[PDB]
Amino acid sequence: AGWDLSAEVPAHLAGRKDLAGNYGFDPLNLGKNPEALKWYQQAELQNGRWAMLGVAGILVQELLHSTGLGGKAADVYWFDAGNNTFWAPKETLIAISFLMFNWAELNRMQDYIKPGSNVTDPFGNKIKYVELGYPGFDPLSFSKNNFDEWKLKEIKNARLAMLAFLGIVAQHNAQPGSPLEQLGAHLANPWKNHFINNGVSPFLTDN
Amino acid sequence: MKDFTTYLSTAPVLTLLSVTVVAGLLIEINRFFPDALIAAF
Amino acid sequence: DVAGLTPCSESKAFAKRKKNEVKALNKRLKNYEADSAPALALKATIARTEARFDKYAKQGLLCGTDGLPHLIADPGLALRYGHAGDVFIPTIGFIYFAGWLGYAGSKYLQAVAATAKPIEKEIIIDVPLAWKLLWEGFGWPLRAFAEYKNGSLMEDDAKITVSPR
Amino acid sequence: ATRPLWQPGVEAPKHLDGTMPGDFGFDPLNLGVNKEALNWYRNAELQNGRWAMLGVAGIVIPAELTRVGVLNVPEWAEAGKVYAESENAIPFASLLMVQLFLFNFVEIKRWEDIKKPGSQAEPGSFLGFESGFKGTGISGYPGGAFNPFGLGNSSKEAMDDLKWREIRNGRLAMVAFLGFLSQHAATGKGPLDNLADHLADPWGANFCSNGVSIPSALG
Amino acid sequence: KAGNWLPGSETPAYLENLPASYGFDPLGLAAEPASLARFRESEVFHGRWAMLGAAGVLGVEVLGYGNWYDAPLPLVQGGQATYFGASVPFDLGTLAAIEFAAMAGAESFRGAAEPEKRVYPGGAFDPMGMSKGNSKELKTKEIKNGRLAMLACLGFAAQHAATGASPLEALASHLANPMAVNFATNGVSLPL
Ligand code: CLA
Ligand SMILES: CC1=C[C@H](O)CC(C)(C)[C@H]1/C=C/C(C)=C/C=C/C(C)=C/C=C/C=C(C)/C=C/C=C(C)/C=C/C1=C(C)C[C@H](O)CC1(C)C
Ligand SMILES: CC(=O)/C=C/C=C(C)/C=C/[C@H]1[C@H](C)CCCC1(C)C
Ligand SMILES: NCC(=O)NCC(=O)O
Repeated sequence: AGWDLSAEVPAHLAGRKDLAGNYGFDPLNLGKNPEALKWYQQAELQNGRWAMLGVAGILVQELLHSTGLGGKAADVYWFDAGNNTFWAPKETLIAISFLMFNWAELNRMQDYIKPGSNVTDPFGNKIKYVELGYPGFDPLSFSKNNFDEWKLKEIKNARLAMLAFLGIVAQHNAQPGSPLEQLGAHLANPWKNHFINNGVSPFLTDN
Repeated sequence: MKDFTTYLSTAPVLTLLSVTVVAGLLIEINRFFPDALIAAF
Repeated sequence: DVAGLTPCSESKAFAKRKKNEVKALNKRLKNYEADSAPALALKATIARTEARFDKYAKQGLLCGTDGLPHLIADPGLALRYGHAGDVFIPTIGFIYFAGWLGYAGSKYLQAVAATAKPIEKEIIIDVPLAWKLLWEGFGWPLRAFAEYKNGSLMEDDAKITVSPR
Repeated sequence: ATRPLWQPGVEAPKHLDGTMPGDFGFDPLNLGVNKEALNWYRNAELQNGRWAMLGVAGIVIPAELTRVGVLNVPEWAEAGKVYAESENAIPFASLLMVQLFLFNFVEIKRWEDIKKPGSQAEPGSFLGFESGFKGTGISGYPGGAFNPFGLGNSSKEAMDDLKWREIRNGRLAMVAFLGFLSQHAATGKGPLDNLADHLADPWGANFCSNGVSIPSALG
Repeated sequence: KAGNWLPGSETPAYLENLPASYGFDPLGLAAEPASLARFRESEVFHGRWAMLGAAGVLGVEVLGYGNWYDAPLPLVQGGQATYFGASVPFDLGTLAAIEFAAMAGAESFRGAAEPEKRVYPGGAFDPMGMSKGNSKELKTKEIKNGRLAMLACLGFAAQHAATGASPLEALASHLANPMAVNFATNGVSLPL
């Protein structure tokens, strides 16, 4: 109902208020099964956080590429980044990333299977734990006042960032250049520069 | 009608009808795929 | 070659037979205007004969001392010589269709036996039931092997009537 | 019982109750009226589905990865000859016999499972490994050493759900493998070749244009 | 226990009092008592054989007598096997014979005993009497060193089957160029 007036919240989203950014949007009822919804909330959090990181990286690095501040490292398009040499080849970088993420993601998965059983490090350090998807990583503790409001901010920006990344890849396949280059291209006219006039999206027009 | 269809289910008529259908089918198969001596697949 | 039989595509007598039969039909042609119904019929016949002789040569059938195709009826001695379409594959095809018809009839008998007037449901067939069982008969290898492994296909001779020795 | 069926309005036969995973009441030929035959068919469907999922994966994933530009492996039909012509290639007969000799052991083990679903767990069978063969009460779902990650090993209805996902994916994979076989027999191109070909001209390039599907004699 | 394999978890109950136990049994292979009672002895024996094997692979190369792979090459090639530099004039058949006779009698004597005597035989196999004096910690020592040696022997075989070099040769090639001479760089292990 919140996501669309005169509609109706799909029951399993109705009384389940302890979810961030709950607006009753579930036209497909993927979250009808409670365990399915418990998994999907974690999937949304992971996708949203990784997409906020990735889209922030895309936008900042391409802004640096356009203006010019980061040197030969950043004077390339984001999708052409594999041509830079770096301190390592591609292969060992990929292998290192496999190892490190195996470690981190298995820590998070073990958190998921039995929430709260994996908080303690081999040195005895013990962190707190609040809610499943929120491990309480608060070095500056922005979590003691209006916590639901902060989770709402996080989730709304995460949804916006996932939308942004889908746009990034769709536009990159549709039109050439960096994302902000395309933003300027749209802002140039704008009544001709829009998704309709690409030859890649309607297809109904000009083959 | 019911009795007419019962008559059409009798052995004398249904047998003759089925033989006619199978004969017609073999005749059609041999008309379109003639002179087939082996099962060439 | 499997037993002194050169492939019909090589045998000279096979091509000679082709030649002679076509020449006979040509002699029959040379009497009608090549646009009349008899002439069209003769031309169609000649085309059919030529197609048959080319088809037989293509499939590599074996011709004997005379120019006539021969068939092989031994699995293994026909499977290692590329002649399984002669008897083995049609064997499978028949056995399948024969079993289909036999199983459909058998199941129809066993279905109308347990009714009020079983002797009536044989001279006045129930066409919907016959057609349903005719459709179910297509899986007859599966169902028949199931009934054999189940023991419900056959009947013990202690229950079948016999003659007084 | 009230579940969706293959044909809405046609009731399910009174032998395909509603307990088996993947049960949509589909059985027009009445092949599974016998209960024992139905168990054997269930087990056969599981085996066909699992082998077809493996095969269709090993067909499309290498094919699509070759298309984009990686691994550049041959197309599935000629992949047998591509290896066969290699230098240090095992002869076909010896290779087939090695494969059949290994599968003899494995498949007779699975068979003795299918009969009495606790057969292979008797002590003294293997060298201490016989415990992993205890089964899970249903043939075709061993568990134990199989299923290392314990997926669905929790809520029962969770295992029932994953069973439906598995069986649906397996049915899709077998249909797709029949498609691959029939497509390569007709059009001597690969699966992705046929896919990218049909999207080019759907009304021109289909199954009524290859000339092998619809008999040329008729037309 | 001392160890949890997965820091948070629930470990198999039957693994508690064993030496060097980390609850590592996600497959339930040793659930019944007999399977575990056999697998303990199998693992200890596997570890001892590994320790000796790794010692040999390191020693045949660190001293300067060649690989652990080329060992059996001088067995054929006409003949002549080298051991420190001696000729040991023994053809292939007599090696198999002598070793079969020795291992048959030895393995048929060590196994025909009781389950504890099959894996931990005091007797003359503890000449310095270290079998007493709290042997649980020493058993943990033996088992963990054996696990390390098993992985070492597995790595020897695999890195030879991948790069074709030698343990010390592979170590040197890695230490010289840690960056482009890894498992990730030879196109065998990591494919993508
Ligand atoms: C579906 C009916 C049916 C079935 C299952 C069988 C089955 C059998 N018959 Mg038999 N038979 C039948 C009808 C049937 N018969 C009829 C109608 C006659 C009268 C002509 C005979 C006369 C007959 C004789 C004399 C012998 C057999 C023998 C045998 C056995 C050897 C197999 C064989 O090749 O037989 C041969 C089959 C025929 C000679 C004729 C078949 C008749 C037609 C083709 C089938 C009828 C189908 C039915 C009309 C359609 C109903 C479909 C339903 C949807 C309504 C076998 C178990 C032989 C035996 O002794 O066993 C070893 C034997 O010698 N049958
Ligand atoms: C249900 C029912 C019941 C009712 O009542 C009646 C009816 C109707 C009859 C029904 C139906 C049926 C059906 C549909 C069936 C189908 C099936 C299939 C398709 C199977 C496959 C199945 C399939 C399968 C297994 C497959 C497998 C595969 C594989 C292994 C593959 C392999 C391979 C590869 C990888 C690659 C390479 O390079 C080659 C090869 C070597 C080739
Ligand atoms: C392959 C072959 O040739 C025979 C090997 C025999 C074995 C392992 C028997 C070993 C023992 C067992 C388990 C009990 C009685 C005697 C042994 C030697 C301890
Ligand atoms: N009764 C002999 C015995 O227990 N053998 C165990 C083994 O195979 O090590």
